Parts: sequence; C-alpha cells; structure tokens
Amino acid sequence: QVTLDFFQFKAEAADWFKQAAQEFEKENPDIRININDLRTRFVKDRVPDVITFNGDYSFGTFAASGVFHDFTDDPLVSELNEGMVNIAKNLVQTSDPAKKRLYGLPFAGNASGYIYNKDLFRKVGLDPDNPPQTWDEFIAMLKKFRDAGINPVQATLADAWTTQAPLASLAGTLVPESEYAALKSGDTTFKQIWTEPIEKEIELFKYADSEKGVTYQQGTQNFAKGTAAIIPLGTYAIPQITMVNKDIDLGFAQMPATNDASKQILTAGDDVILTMGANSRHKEQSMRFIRFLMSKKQLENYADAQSAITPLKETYFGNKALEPVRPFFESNRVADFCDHYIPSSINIGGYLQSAIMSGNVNQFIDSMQNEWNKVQA
Ligand SMILES: OC[C@H]1O[C@H](OC[C@H]2O[C@H](O[C@H]3[C@H](O)[C@@H](O)[C@H](O)O[C@@H]3CO)[C@H](O)[C@@H](O)[C@@H]2O)[C@H](O)[C@@H](O)[C@@H]1O
Ligand SMILES: [Cl-]
Ligand SMILES: [Cl-]
Ligand SMILES: [Mg+2]
Ligand SMILES: [Mg+2]
Ligand SMILES: [Mg+2]
Ligand SMILES: [Mg+2]
Ligand SMILES: [Mg+2]
Repeated sequence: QVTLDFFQFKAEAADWFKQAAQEFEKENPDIRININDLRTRFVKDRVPDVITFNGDYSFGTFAASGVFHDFTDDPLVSELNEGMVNIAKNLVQTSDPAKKRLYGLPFAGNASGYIYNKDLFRKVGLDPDNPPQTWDEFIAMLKKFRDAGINPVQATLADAWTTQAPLASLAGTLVPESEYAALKSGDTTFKQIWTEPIEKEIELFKYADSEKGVTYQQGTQNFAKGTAAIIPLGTYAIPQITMVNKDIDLGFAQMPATNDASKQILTAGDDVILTMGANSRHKEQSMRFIRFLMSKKQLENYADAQSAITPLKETYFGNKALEPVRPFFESNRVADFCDHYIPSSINIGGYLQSAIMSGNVNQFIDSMQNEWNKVQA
C-alpha cells in the first residue's frame, strides 16, 4: 500500500541491497521498494524514504541541514557499538555541541590501511599473519618485494579519490583529530600537520613499480590476478578483489606511519550509515525495512559479502583477512578519516593526485591552505 524510494550510495554493494530489498518485499507485499545532483534529490518534497550514505563530511552537512531523520534515543541504538554511534554523531557539521545528534544508524564499519597478498608474503619469507609494525619495516617489506621481482604496490592514480586512502591511513597515526579544531580556528596550519603524511604517501608510491596510472577497477583486477604485493586501499575494496578471484588469500593490515611501534593507530569509520528522509511521509514502513536491515542476520550476511565490520556491540568481522587489525579495534586504537574534516567543496582528491604525480608537496599544502581559508572565512 506504499512504494518506498530507496537511495543506495554504494556501487560495490548494489547487488546485496537489491537482493535484501527484494527479500523484504516478498515478506511484506504491502511495502514496495524502488531503488536508485544530491541537493536536488534530497529536496524536502521528494526526499528518499530510505537512504544509505558513506559516513563522511557530506553526510555531516546533510545531517546538519535537517535532511535526515533524527535517530537520537531510538531503542535500536542501544544494541550498537557506541564508538561507531559516536562517530556518526561527531560527523554532524555544526559548532554547537548539543547539535551533534544521531541522524542515521551505523550499518557497517571499514578500516583504512592496505590489502596484501598472503601467498606473495610467504613467497618471500614474510609472516602473512604478522605484517610490519613500523614505517621502516613497511618500507623494507616493499623493497624486499621489488628486489624479488614483484611489483610492491598497486596504485590506482586514474581515480583521484583512491589517493585519499593512504593519506588517511598515515594521518590516523600522525595527526590527532584535535588538530583539525585548531586548524579551523587558525591555531595551526596544513604545513604543520600534513607535511609528513604527504611526504610518506609520496614515498609509498615510489614502490608503485608497474601500472600506477590505472583505475580503481583495473587496480583491483590486477591485484586479484596476483601481480602486486599490496594495494593501499581500505576494507571496502576487498569484495571488488575477491569477485575477480574468489579464493585469493588476502590479509588486511594497518599502515604504520612512524617508527614508534608502541603508538600506532588504525583509521576506521562508518562505511555505511542507514537513515530515513526527515520529511518522508512513510516513516512507519521505512522503519520496518530499516529494522530488517539492522537485524543481526542481515548485518552479518552483509559483513560476509563486503568484508566489513558489523555495528553491533559484539563486533563481527566479515573476513578472516581482517584478523591482523582486530587488535586495534579491541584496544580502541582507532581514529577518524582525516578527510572527514575537509569540506566536500575542496577537491582534495584532485590536489593529491597531482601531488603524487609531480611530487610537489609544498604546492599541495599551500593549495589546501588557500582553499581552507576561503571556506572558513
Ligand atoms: O579513503 C577513501 C575513503 O574511505 C572512506 O569511504 C569509503 C568509500 O570509498 C569509496 O567511495 C568513493 C566513491 O567511489 C567516489 O565516487 C567518491 O568520489 O569518493 C568516495 C571516497 O571518498 C568506495 O567506493 C565506497 O564503497 C566506500 O564506502 C571514507 O569515508 C572516505 O572519507 C574516504 O575518502
Ligand atoms: Cl559498545
Ligand atoms: Cl568475529
Ligand atoms: Mg563521500
Ligand atoms: Mg585520537
Ligand atoms: Mg569471474
Ligand atoms: Mg582463484
Ligand atoms: Mg614508542
């Protein structure tokens, strides 16, 4: 007796949500679900009933502008990982602490680091269950693959956004989140906090010895076919790899940013936030679909399919490839993505892509500072 509009952001999970929506429809014939500029689509009169969104700055801006249903105090929230809930709350782009409310439910977590080929690790005598603990050991590992005739790093520089992954992996350890508050008030600068992360990202891609200029898809295809030791993307890329080669033996590791082995941090965020249009007129029916998606069976099936981390208090890891980072989650040694502090209007991806190709660190830093200053004032 209603048809819901479902906006589903994630290309890599398109099939999973299509099948879940169909399953719900068969069990609830009165509720049909139709799946598909963002400011245009989210206009109040036509806002989607059910929404998935990546948990980043854009989520936070739409949350602050009232596009999304306010889930604060919803009975469902008590079943969820408090850290992941607080991540969602802290994304709200507001200077008012009381406005840091919950505008979606964490549905799946990710981590940023690198995906590595365990068979190639074994090939050159490395322990596939215990990846490098320091920057020097990480670089030594890459040099080891190069010297053994193996392409150490599969870059994907044709798609600018992928260059943001190593930056966030490295910054997670090098740059406390508190620095971005200081950055906003002018009490620090990009030169002071991001010079070292960009320098190390440039050093990383020194070891992209083959096919560095390919697309996201080409890169994960190459890696699936065994042509590189690591691909420095987050957990979200794992299903893109395994779909090409289903029994590839993968690990996922934290990328250690310094030679301080006792102070390493894992960048991790809410990969998928599930929410409702605030001005939607079918909230009762939408919530039924959302409660279905947020059930343990669906969450863990999604996690298995997408190599993700469930949002329930008792965390489930969807792929044994994630075991090397389990310690970071258990100990709460995690950090926000640094680009969750960067306004969407700033084309950081383009700037980073350029900096990696030219090696011009100072132009990246000054461009970011220029763009930032104009936004903040
Ligand atoms: O470090 C990269 C990214 O990690 C998280 O986002 C995970 C997200 O990454 C991809 O989405 C990208 C889209 O494909 C692009 O079209 C868009 O321009 O850029 C985003 C990344 O910003 C995967 O496709 C997607 O499945 C996955 O969920 C962080 O939340 C994000 O801030 C980081 O940029
Ligand atoms: Cl918890
Ligand atoms: Cl588990
Ligand atoms: Mg985004
Ligand atoms: Mg911190
Ligand atoms: Mg095939
Ligand atoms: Mg195979
Ligand atoms: Mg130390």
